[PDB]
Amino acid sequence: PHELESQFILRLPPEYASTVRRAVQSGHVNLKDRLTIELHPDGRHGIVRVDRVPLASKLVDLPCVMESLKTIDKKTFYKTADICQMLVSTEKKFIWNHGITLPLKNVRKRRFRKTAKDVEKEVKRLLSTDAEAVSTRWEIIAED
Amino acid sequence: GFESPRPYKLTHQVVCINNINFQRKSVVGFVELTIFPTVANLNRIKLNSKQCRIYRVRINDLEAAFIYNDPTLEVCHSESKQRNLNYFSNAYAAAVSAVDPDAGNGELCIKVPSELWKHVDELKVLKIHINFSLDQPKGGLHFVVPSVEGSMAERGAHVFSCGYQNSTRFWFPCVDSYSELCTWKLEFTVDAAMVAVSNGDLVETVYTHDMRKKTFHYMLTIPTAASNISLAIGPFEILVDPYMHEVTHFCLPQLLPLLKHTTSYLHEVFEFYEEILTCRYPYSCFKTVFIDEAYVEVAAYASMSIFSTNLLHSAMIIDETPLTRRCLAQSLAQQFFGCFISRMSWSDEWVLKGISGYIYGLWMKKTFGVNEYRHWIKEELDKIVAYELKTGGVLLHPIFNPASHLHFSIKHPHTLSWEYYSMFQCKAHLVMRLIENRISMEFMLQVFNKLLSLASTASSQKFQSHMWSQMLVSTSGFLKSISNVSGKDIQPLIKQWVDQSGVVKFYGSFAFNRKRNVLELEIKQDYTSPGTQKYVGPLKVTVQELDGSFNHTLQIEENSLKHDIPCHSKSRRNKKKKIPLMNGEEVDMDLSAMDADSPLLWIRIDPDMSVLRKVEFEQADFMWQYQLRYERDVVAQQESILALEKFPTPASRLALTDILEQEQCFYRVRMSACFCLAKIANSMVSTWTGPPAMKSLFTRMFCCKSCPNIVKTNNFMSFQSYFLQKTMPVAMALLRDVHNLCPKEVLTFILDLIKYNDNRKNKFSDNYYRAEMIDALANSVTPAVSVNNEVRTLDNLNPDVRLILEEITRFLNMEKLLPSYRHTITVSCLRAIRVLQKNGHVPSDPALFKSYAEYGHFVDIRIAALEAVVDYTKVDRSYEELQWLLNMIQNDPVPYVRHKILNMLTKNPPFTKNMESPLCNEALVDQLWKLMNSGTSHDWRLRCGAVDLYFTLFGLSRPSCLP
Amino acid sequence: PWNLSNDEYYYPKIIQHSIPAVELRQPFFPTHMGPIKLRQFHRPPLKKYSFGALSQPGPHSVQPLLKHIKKKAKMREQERQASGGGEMFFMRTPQDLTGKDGDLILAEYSEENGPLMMQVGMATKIKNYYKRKPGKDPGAPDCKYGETVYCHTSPFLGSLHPGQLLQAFENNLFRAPIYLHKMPETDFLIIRTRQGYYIRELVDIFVVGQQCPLFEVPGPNSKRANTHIRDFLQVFIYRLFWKSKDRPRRIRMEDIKKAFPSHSESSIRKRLKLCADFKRTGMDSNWWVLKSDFRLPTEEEIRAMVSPEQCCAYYSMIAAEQRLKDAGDDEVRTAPWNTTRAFIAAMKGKCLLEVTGVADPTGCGEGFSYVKIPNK
Repeated sequence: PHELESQFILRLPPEYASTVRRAVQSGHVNLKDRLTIELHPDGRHGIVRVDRVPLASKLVDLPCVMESLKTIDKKTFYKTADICQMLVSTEKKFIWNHGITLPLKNVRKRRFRKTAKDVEKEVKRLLSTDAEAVSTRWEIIAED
Repeated sequence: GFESPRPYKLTHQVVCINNINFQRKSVVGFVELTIFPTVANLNRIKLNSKQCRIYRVRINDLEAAFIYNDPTLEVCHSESKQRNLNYFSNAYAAAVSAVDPDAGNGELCIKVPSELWKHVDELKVLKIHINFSLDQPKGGLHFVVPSVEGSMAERGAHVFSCGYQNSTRFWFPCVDSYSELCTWKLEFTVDAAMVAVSNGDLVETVYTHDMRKKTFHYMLTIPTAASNISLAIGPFEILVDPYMHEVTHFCLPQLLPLLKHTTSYLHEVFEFYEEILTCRYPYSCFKTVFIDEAYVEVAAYASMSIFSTNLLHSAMIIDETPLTRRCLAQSLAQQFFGCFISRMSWSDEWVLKGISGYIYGLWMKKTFGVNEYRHWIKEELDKIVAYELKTGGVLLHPIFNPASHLHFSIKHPHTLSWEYYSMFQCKAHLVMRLIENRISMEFMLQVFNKLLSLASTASSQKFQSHMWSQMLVSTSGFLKSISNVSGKDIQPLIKQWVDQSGVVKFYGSFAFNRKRNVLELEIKQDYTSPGTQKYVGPLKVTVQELDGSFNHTLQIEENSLKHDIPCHSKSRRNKKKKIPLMNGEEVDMDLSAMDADSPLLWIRIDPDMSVLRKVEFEQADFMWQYQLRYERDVVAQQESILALEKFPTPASRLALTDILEQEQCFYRVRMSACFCLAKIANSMVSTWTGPPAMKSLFTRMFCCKSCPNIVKTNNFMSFQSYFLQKTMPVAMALLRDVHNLCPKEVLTFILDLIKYNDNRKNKFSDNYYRAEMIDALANSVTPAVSVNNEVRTLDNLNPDVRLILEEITRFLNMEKLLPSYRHTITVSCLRAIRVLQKNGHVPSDPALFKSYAEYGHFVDIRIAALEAVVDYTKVDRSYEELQWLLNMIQNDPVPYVRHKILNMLTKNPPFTKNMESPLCNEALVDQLWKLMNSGTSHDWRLRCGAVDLYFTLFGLSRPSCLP
Repeated sequence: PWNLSNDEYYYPKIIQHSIPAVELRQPFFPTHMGPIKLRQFHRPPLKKYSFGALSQPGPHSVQPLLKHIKKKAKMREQERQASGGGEMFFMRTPQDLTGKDGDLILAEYSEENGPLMMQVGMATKIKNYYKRKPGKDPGAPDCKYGETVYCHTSPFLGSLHPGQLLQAFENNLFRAPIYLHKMPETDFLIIRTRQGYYIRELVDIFVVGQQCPLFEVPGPNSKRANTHIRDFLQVFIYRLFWKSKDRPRRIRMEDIKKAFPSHSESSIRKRLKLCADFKRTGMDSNWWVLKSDFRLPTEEEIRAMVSPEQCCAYYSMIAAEQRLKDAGDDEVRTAPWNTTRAFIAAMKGKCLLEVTGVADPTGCGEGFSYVKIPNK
């Protein structure tokens, strides 16, 4: 079978980003030894090791949706993957408010329309507790 | 991948021609080939040669021994008593396959000398120098030598290479296949007052030491086949094209102004074919030669085209400008895709013929409009469905018999019937239009550009065919290039319309369900006829309802019969609103004839002609009248005209009369509505109210306002009312009264059209309009009432026919003093005299037509007179006229006339196989078997015509009228 | 001697997806999306592998892929020059749609949830609309990507200024103005697969403005919606019959029940009723064999049954159904069936749109709102 590839964006500190960029544009396999990525079983924490120097990482959710688009002639572009996550290196904490481009900053707060009436999972847990019970008493309340 | 059937590879060929003697009809020359053996122990080398006397052959300047035998000279033995045609077709196919260069074979077998075997085993070059002589050629080179005295340039004598497909073996020894590409060096030593035109570019022209002859040196660095090499030697008037400067036009002497006017359009054809494809013209020059007594009307070779002079017209000649224009266009299309990109086998010929015909149709679309394109595509499709339902079917891309339903073998081009060859090219370009329908036109032009670009990168290498075979296209390579550019493969469409050899027949009938508001179509196929096949794909249908025009796709599987499609509202009959059409416009329709319960105005099954089909739809007559009036498609207007002949109601007369009065209708629809109105008027006699049909309309459109019976003086500058004016009396003469005689109101009208004709004021000639007037006079002739077989003399002539006979006598005699453009009035008057002889008016005597069928007349007069003699010998069962025609087939100077006599005697045969006739001797069977076997051995087109004539007369089995 | 075809009275006046996309292959076009997969629509989380090299916990080296990129580009140029040098079609396999080769750009979206969005494997074009200056103009400012077209009539809602070039994504789904920005100096692109991590740099990232929809998203329980569900199930059933190796082609029902688990089995048996029959006993037992009189449709007929853009419109409808369902009339107006109907009706000139409203995907004055207002 075929499994859709999973692309994400890696953001590094600027000096380490310059060393990683120089090693990528060089093209040797020396970069392979220099750059490693260890993702912790939390799922939202990691180490990126640049030149064997550990950096602390967080996998965050991006507010917009990006899409990688490949081309052969630079006139027709084929969508290859959807990017929604970034492993910035240096829950509410795992949500990034800004977008990658310069015009998109504070997009989640300002350029996103918010419509409102985790919570569903809590309601399911409450229903399960009511089922495991015997007698349930309920009242919409006031200030108390 | 191309692997040669020959064990050698030919690199270069020198063709030198000396001593072209026009009095003795003789050429001398040599040929030097440069072959590289690909297999060791080559021993014999097999080349192609017909009619050339081979003097000596030297291989690497060592004397070699050759043996010549041609099995196609006498196909079957003289002392075999077989007389069936299947025996001759198998023997003729085996004989042509025994000289085939597409196998390893050939007619001249040269033995390599012994001392060169150590030169041939380790594969090194061999230079074969044959020198030959054509003593008096019966094929290949045609010598047109007129019998005026003077020098050969002063009398207008010329030579040209004639023939079709691989017929270059007829004038020099070669490897006469389309797959043996080599570079060429061509020298011709001609008279000093003559010019030698050939393929390549002329590098120099040196004089001889007496300065009485000069040698033309041509060089061809683009590797072409031997079959694309041509020659035209004559006293030609040279004209350089004032727009494109590598294009030279050659004509016969005294025809330079006609050449200037005729070949003035060709730069636009060049610009079109170089902008739809993106390759420039591949050859370094282009040469158009116009000659007399041509083989075909247009032949295309490498960097050269040979047309007949009968295409040359002046500025004041209309009705000939589009025909000559499209002959030039298809010669240029074959320059691109028959001569530069060549054929890999005899299969994959459909690819080249289809690409040539398809890009020529794109040229016709841009030049003459989309409506003329649709009319042309419909007439080609009707042609092929008529031919395939008549006899078997045309099989593009056979696999090697694959087609055993037809009396010849399709393994070689020189065994095909000529009608099969014509329908082959026709079906190839329609199947290419179908491939454009599946894979869009820009991807199609990208396919063609990819083929041309591979060929032009191949054309500049020097490697001897390591890369020169990229100039040869195949079917698998064409389908692979299509799959490369588009990502879709067309293998179901290729499997249905190429590999399978049949057309489909659709019988449709509808019923409108008022309750559920649906349209229940009923489409059934006739798949048990001999020419037909079963269609299982999708099918487009276009329904015009009151809310507009809607397209539906139907899936027509084998077990399918009823297709329920949904219908829209009828709220444009509640309010008067305009009904929107197939295009963006909308019109006011008179909805009084429509049914109250159904919204649908007309239905068209397969409107875009996306299959090779024949549709028989059963609409109601008001739906055919609405489709004739308000449709924006010319093929639907034509099919509604064709279907209105079965409904002679006065609403259909009003529909056709409104079509005839309507400018901004396509003119070829109105020209059909004339004949449809004539047929309808003949069918509703004893109901017709006023004057005869189209007469008041003719006086309203083309006559004076103050004088109704005097026609206006001729001004032919509109070109659509000219065609309608010259076609309306021809249809008006088919009117008949209750007594089955043409009325004296229409005959008098035609005679007044003839008398009051004044052409001193238009800038165009009158020959076609006057010729159509003679055709209208010939249409009015009804059969005479002979009593007791009374001899037809001058006193007991019809009082109607005496006026007609006086007019055609005046016209023919005035043509003898002031001739027309191509003796169009001679052809029309000979045709009218044959019409008067076919009825009992003029005595049935063929001596006039036998005097017009002599050699010195123009070729149109000759074929009209020979058509009259063929019709006479069919009706009068004349033995001596049939022997006259068969003798004229055997020894006539013009081979086109011989082919045309065999063609006309096949179309209008003197007897068929079912008839008992007095002309069914063993003598006639022996004459026609001798004409198939020997006698026609020099043309490859007379032999297939003789096979067609023997099939038409005696059938596929043993001639019955025999011991 | 001339035209003579009255053409002005009879006739008065493109996107090629990959072969995995036009064949609706199931990684790229899913048959069924659950609720947690509809909430993560076009935002796929980083899944943990169970088997593979990355499934073992620990540090993992990323691998540079610049010999791979230039080797694949040189190989594709050899393929193109061997095929005559014209433009070629390359995306014929799923392995052509990897990010490991070709010139990648990124495309960011301004709206959170657009009305239409491309699936993986689908193609789009970049058109540079350039309105010339009044009278003399130098020529379109040249751009690295896309082809230039001179637009007198603005494609979008506004009109172009004289001398203004605007790039745009153009496909069958939408048309949207894009704006080229340079990438940040810190961000790279990591393509992870089961075997390892791979790194590219990016240099070009477009910002995609508010989409102008060209395809109408159907509503829930619509006739077009149920027709697409039935046709998608039929196409999947035909492609399972084509994949069957048995000489009487035969499939199993619980393959279809694994693909479409929300479907009642009456609907699946309705699709299998014509074109198949159930064998209970003997050979082929508990299989749905193909009927012997039934001609299985060819590949182009199956492609003509369902289009990929219809699948994208259906996915937009069911994702918006989930978001509305989770959030308990203003929100209903912002549903893509309403907004796509409003915009396409405004483009025919049926009605007008209030450009300031609540369907505004920004939530501020920027951006349009596609909800119908009467033209009176």
